[PDB]
Amino acid sequence: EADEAYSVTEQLTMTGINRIRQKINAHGIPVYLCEACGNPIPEARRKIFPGVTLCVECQAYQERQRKHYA
Amino acid sequence: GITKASLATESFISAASFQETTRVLTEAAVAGKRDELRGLKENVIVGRLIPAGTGYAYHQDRMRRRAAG
Amino acid sequence: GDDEDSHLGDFIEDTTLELPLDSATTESLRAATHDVLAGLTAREAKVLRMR
Amino acid sequence: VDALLDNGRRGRAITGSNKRPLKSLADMIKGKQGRFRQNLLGKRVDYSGRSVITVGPYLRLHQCGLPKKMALELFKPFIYGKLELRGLATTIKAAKKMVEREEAVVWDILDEVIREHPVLLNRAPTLHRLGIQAFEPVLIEGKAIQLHPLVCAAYNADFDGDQMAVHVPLTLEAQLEARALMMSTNNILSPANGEPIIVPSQDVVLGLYYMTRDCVNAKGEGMVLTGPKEAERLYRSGLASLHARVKVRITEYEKDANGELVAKTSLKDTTVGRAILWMIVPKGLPYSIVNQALGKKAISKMLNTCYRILGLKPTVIFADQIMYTGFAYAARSGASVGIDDMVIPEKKHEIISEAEAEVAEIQEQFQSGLVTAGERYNKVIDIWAAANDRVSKAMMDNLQTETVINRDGQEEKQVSFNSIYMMADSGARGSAAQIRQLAGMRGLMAKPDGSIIETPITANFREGLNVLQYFISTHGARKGLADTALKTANSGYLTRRLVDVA
Amino acid sequence: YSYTEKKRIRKDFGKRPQVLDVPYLLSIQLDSFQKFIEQDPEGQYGLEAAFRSVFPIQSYSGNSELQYVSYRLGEPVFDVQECQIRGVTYSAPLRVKLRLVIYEREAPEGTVKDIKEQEVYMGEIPLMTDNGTFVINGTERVIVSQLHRSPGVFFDSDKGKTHSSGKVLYNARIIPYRGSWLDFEFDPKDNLFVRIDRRRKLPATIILRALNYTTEQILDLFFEKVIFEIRDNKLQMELVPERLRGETASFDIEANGKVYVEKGRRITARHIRQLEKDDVKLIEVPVEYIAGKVVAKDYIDESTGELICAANMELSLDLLAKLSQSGHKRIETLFTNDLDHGPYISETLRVDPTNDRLSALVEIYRMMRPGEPPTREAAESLFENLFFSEDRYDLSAVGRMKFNRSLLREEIEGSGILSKDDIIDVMKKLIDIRNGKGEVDDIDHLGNRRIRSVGEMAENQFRVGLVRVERAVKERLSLGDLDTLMPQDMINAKPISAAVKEFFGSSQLSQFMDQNNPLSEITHKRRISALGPGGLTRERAGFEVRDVHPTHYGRVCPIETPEGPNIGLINSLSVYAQTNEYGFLETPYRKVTDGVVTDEIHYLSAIEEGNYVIAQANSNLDEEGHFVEDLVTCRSKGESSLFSRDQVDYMDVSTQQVVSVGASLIPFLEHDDANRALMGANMQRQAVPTLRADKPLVGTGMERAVAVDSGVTAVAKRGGVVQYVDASRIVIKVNEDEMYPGEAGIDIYNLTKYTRSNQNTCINQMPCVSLGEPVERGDVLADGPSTDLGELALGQNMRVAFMPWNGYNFEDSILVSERVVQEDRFTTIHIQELACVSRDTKLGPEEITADIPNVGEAALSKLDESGIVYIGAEVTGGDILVGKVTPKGETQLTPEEKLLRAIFGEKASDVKDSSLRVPNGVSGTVIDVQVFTRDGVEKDKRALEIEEMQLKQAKKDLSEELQILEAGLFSRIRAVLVAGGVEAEKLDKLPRDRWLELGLTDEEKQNQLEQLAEQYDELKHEFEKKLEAKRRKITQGDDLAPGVLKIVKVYLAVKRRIQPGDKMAGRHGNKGVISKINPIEDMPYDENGTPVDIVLNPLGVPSRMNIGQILETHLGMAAKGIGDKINAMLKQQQEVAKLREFIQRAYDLGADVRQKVDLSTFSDEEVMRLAENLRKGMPIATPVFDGAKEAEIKELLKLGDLPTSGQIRLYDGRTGEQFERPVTVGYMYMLKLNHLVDDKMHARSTGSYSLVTQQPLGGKAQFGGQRFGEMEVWALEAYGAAYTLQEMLTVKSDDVNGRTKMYKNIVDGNHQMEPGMPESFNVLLKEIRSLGINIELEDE
Ligand SMILES: [Mg+2]
Ligand SMILES: [Zn+2]
Repeated sequence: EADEAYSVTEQLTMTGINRIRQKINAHGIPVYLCEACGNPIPEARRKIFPGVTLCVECQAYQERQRKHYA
Repeated sequence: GITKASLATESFISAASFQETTRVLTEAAVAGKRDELRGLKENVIVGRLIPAGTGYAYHQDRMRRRAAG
Repeated sequence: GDDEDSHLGDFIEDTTLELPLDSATTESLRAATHDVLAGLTAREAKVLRMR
Repeated sequence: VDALLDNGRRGRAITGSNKRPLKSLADMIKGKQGRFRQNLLGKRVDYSGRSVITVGPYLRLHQCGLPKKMALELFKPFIYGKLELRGLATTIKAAKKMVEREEAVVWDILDEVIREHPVLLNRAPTLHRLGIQAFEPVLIEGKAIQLHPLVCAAYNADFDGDQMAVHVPLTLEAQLEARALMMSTNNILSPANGEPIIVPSQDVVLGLYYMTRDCVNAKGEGMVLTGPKEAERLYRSGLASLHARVKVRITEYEKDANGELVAKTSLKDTTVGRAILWMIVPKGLPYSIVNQALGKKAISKMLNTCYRILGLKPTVIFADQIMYTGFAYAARSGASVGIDDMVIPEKKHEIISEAEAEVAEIQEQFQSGLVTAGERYNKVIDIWAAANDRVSKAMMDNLQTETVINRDGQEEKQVSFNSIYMMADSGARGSAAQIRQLAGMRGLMAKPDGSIIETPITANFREGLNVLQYFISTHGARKGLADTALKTANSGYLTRRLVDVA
Repeated sequence: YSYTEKKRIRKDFGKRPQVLDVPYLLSIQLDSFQKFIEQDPEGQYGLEAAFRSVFPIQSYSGNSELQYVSYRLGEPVFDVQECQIRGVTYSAPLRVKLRLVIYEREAPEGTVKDIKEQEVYMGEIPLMTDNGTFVINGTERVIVSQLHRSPGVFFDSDKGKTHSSGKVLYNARIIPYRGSWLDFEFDPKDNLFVRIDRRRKLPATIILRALNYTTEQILDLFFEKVIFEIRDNKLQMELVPERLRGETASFDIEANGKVYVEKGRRITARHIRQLEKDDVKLIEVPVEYIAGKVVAKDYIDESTGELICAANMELSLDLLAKLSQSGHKRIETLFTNDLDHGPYISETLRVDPTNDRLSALVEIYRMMRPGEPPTREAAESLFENLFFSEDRYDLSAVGRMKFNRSLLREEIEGSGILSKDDIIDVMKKLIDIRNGKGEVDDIDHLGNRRIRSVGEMAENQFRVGLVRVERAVKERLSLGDLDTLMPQDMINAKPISAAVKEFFGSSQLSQFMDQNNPLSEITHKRRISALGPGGLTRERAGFEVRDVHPTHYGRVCPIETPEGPNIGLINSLSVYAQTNEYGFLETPYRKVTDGVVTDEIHYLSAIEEGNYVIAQANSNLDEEGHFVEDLVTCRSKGESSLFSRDQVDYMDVSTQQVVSVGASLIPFLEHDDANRALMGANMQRQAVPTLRADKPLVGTGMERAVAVDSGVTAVAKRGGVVQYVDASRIVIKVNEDEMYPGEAGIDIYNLTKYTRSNQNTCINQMPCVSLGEPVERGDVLADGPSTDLGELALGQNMRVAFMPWNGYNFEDSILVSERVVQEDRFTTIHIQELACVSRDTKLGPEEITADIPNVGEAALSKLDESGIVYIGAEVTGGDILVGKVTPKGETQLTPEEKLLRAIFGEKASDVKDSSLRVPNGVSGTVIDVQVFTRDGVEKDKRALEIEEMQLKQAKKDLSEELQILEAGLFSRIRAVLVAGGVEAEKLDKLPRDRWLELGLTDEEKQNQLEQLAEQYDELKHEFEKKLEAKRRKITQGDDLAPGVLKIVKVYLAVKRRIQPGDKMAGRHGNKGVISKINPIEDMPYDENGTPVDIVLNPLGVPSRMNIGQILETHLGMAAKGIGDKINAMLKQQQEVAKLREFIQRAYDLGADVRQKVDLSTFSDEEVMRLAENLRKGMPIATPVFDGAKEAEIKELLKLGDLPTSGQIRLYDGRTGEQFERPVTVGYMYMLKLNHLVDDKMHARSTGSYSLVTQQPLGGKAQFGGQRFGEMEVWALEAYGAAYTLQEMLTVKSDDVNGRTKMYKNIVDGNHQMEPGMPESFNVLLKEIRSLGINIELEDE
């Protein structure tokens, strides 16, 4: 008893973090043209995030838009 | 769905256990409904042998005595 | 208390009932009296059963 | 009339001088839910009782410890009967006075009426049919019920003060029903999944593990013994170590014939511990099954195969021996736990400063607009989330094998014998997951929201936590308790709907 | 260092200095009540406050006014002790001065006469104890402080789940302190609605019409005006250069001889910069833009005088022409923009069924009370009473403050009710948030949760007490004759005293004090609840409010909360927390000015705290008090991060201030998983007080604060020396400095001796000082139960060792050595109260006579001639405590009984046996008997002996006071007579009573002798009256209930040892139920032979991540080590030198701590007494987050000469051989909780049965059998257990006929059942058949 309550918490925490973690993937490699609007992707985003397809401008914008509807 | 499936039961005594009791009896009293027991819930209600397990022997042996001569 | 479906009437005990330990001994008091009156003389039984 | 029949389908006639509305005929049948009388609970019931439960490892699996005081009051009509049957009482009214007087003569009578008379033990939320089980009663001085430890799994009983109820099978039918259907030993397999539910729990498995385990070099190294009988002789007298590599003559059996027992004798390469253990295992099992290390996992598959090969009877008495022995050697082992058992990795502070600089990289990039704001959150959360996997599998490499010890020649390393490891590796309690919060850092926590916080708990339990770290740990902890409090109501409702439809 | 510190000093680890010592822990309860009952010559909350609101009361305009003067509190009818035994409530009579004035008819006002009626009595109001409890019926109760939503206005969401569109919604709520709710809410269509209370939703604009606002003023108020000019022919428009933002051009928009923008180009920053800078006031337009515009005011035709267009009517290209040809130059229109200023209020008007003032006032009246007709006088009055009456509505000051606060006003106080402006301004602000400017509140933030406590809640219950008497007073003042009735005739007592008795008696917030433990009491009085009146409900909210909120830091404990159906719905008050002036929760901090940390402290409410940047508790500052590092971990606006040295505005006071008193009592808390910590401070309060008050070897430092601040201990009023020490009382001869000038004398503390608690535990005080010892003010004078030497000792620590012991600790079960039960040390003393009642039944009166039918002298030995058990008689189960008989005549016995009576000659009595007998299984010593007798029934024999003995004891007690107080007072007279006439030997020869005569030469010493005389004769007379009243109270008729003649209460002292079944646990959430009690022969011992007391399971420690219990065990081990060292040296009698050298080394340890110590203590007489108190072990202190660290523990293990491992080798006491591996041994403070087995254990063969349902029922405490509910039936259904089930709900319970048929069969030795039908179902058939339903049993 009670021990299970702790157990429950750990499983939940792990799952939430994991989803978040995945949303970054891993060893990617590609081009530099933004898929939304073609703006220049700097090699900084290429080397920070392996497989980036959204310019910094679009990597805000969309994030921003989602927030607004919340 | 399980909740909907269970809602339909042959024994009216069983229904007045878990369904809304006022409605069950009213709906059932006008119909002149006859409950033959047969099920588990109702036999527990009326306090006789469960028609399964050890009692299955008895209920089976007695159910056949019915509709007979 | 508790607001629970525990109601006053659910605690009112029955006082007219006869508890088995007494219903037991009464069934057994007849037994003893009966055997005591047969182990007597047949006249003393009819005499005592009558008084 | 309407207020009499079903009050409430009007304006709600109230009772005299009393604000509350008066309960009508319809309100006398209806309830929550339906007829109160058939709803839990459920009707109180004569011949019953309860108290706190305690242990009693000395029990056979088919019995239980029942207080003298309770058994006296419970079987009262039986005692009154057997007392006047054998002639010790003139009449029932005398028998009443005798057991009331607690005359010593009665105790010897009670033991007669108790013998082949099962009682029913039932613990709090009755979830499966194993929630009620029938035991043979053993008289106890004390006011607690003694509950055989292997049944604790089925009841989901721990001993934090839980109480159980007793029920006396009155009628002759109820005794034979309780003996052939509800008896402990008749229900050792879960009806949900054919696997044994009477698996050895925790103390008892940690026992066998330490026993059938080997270290590189200890007393008894390499000698050879006539059979299991003299392997114990070697150990009990302190000549051999429990865990030392040893060839001994063993005789295993295999009923591989047409239902017929074949015997095989061999000089098996084993340890003293595993030798002694074979003395329990019944006939037709192979010596291979006890030749391993025996964790909680391997220990239950053993019980399973015993059932599916020899049958109910041999498995039951076997399962008793497993418990008895595991407890005994667990005590001999002297396993314990002190502060120095929870070994932190030597690299911890390093791993932090590295992933701490990783946030300093992604920070520089955020301020300079290389990466966006929501991006940076999910970036930092990964470089912390990684370091925790590094700290976890660092200590676990250190903790697992780093007992480095030597045999006659140079150096060698093996699975650790550190106390807290043996517990997890065996399966007695705790897992590398929970261990990760004792030695390594304990994760990142998240507030009830779910949005995991961007500065993890960098400290662990062997160290202190500080003000903030504990306060962050709070949220996850409280919602944990809060959740499982409601998760009690939810289980109950699902199973209820299912039996209504079945 | 003090006096009861010099006795025994706890070695304190922990580096951070205490800057503010823990205030009175009962501050909250005592403070609040003191405010309620007190003369306040102004409005601040109190009884004065409540009065001033309702008063003055005036008759129905008859100019007969009753005004309120002032009030007094009579002395308590019984004092604390007195009121408890008898069973009265501890209350004082409330006497309030009232003035009745009458105005002539007809009067320019002024009075014919006014009678100034003295203080009419309106009930007694309960009083709070010295220690923060109430007495309601001789039973101590606590009033739990409550947490509810602050009054004011709060804008909330209801995002997401609403409608499954997302969108979100926004609603405003005006929540006043008293009066109806005012709710404003939107919907998806963006229509504003209002609902009073939780009632029927209604279109929002209706309230404006109720305030006498017509359609024109609603447009004017909530909208701007777009002025349309007809200049020349067809339409110009006033253009605000800003209006066009968030819209696209509607036409060819041109002005100033230049086309700025053509049709179809959205008006942005370019166009608005042009218009504003070029000053475009007027532009020419087409007649079609007003096709959508809404006309503002009313415009009528000047000729025909008819209505052209009503206000809030949309124009059309044809509608303009009708009011253009009539000569109307202006047409005012609405500015409608769905991003900035939305056309919201416009749409609402179109949904309103009303039009004028009385039109709306009706729709409000018909909504509130449907079904009955509206009236002109009714509808107008109703609305004015809702939000505008001083009587039926009030926000209070706090409500007005948060109201003004949330609305960005300046005034912090203003109207107490809502105004036409107030309501409008709120509707205004609500709209702003929907527009995107502004954010919503959350219920959870502790700046929007307010704390009420006893003082306030009683005020409110008194206010309602008057409003139901006010109707009555107004009613009498209508018809009241001239100068005959006076302000007492009208005001009844019961109506006032009932409205207040209602609260303290039964309320979710008035409960039996959780009193098994000084921690239990103190943790209860500091408690919060969001449940009950005016708060949330368990079924309502809703996880957000249960969860721990960031604002809880330092106000509410994060860890101490119940573990049940209301988690987070209770919480416990943090240590240093205090209630804001406005009634919010604030906490202490330290003012960081620039880069220095000051010691001037500030209390910051939840709202105040958010703004500032607060440093952390554990922060290193040195020298002047600069921050050591250039960056320090701090928390500011809801989050926590690293901060610059000089940006921090404040800093945490203590490392402790985040937890509760319960939570702070856990040592090495930092090392304990938060969940288990909760269980720890949850179970700590369940610790039953022990026989011998131990002391925690492993402590935290708080134990002294909890012991003292909880009443259980006896704390010195004034410093001085002890004159007399008795196990009964303690007399303190006061020092001169603290001693008052007159009455002189001594402080005399009468001790509480063995007595029943609320939970049947025993609460007993013992003297902790010896004859003639120096004590200073605020010293510990006597220990309560579970307190030692001034420290809080909820249990007894013992030698504990972690290892499997043959399975006798399988789950969390505990294995205990016999040495513990032999040492009677977890033995626990309980006091039950059993009472006997002589009633009146229809057949006759019950007698308490000792003549009991068919009982032998064996019984009547323990009973006196009167029929009451003697004091002091050790009795067990079955012995009769009070003989009693009830009238039951003519039994009508049967033949065989008759024959039996004739054979053995028993005079079959006409009286039943009803005597009070001892419950089976429980056994103890009688320590007290009370008899309460009806006024006017003759006190029997024993009753008269008692009330005679109470008299002799009371006379001895009072005189003892006078004897000590005289001698104490005469002793001062002797010393002042010596100052200017000292005749040392001459003076004390003559009789001391013959001293008062000696005078003194011209000086104040002549006036000083005069002072002691006054207070002597007052002791002489105050003695007399104190003795007189005492005597009357004993003989006076004890008043009882109807039907009851006299009552005997017997008090038992059962001494329960400890046996398998008892729940025990350490402070770290490690529960366990003692499983077997082992012989000392079988215990694990070490090479020195000393067995170990408890054998715990190592498996319980890793899973439940409570690692502090191990640190406790190790430190405890080292703490006993220092003990074992001193015990040897003290037995060696080494001498002060060798001893003091060793003690000094312990209290430093490594360097950097906060402790400080000797050699100041007087190097002999004082130092030796300490050594003694330490030989049992050296008390150490691990503060909560300032705790000891492994190194300090290992270092203290070195000094104790014990291994650093914390582990040793052990030997099995049975086989004698070694245990492989080292095992940990040490000392862990452990509690025995009061789930003691021989309270839980019940059994029943055949017992009582309920009347209504022939069903096993608890009646004589041979309790009802176990309930066999639905789930237990499915159990039997899953087996084949068909018969086991039938018997379970037939003969074993419900079958009135079957149960006896069975029992008879059982004793005949035939196991069968002849079942038949359960009466439960038999009643259903009749219950159904008594409805119109023919329910039969068919066939055969
Ligand atoms: Mg439990
Ligand atoms: Zn882009």
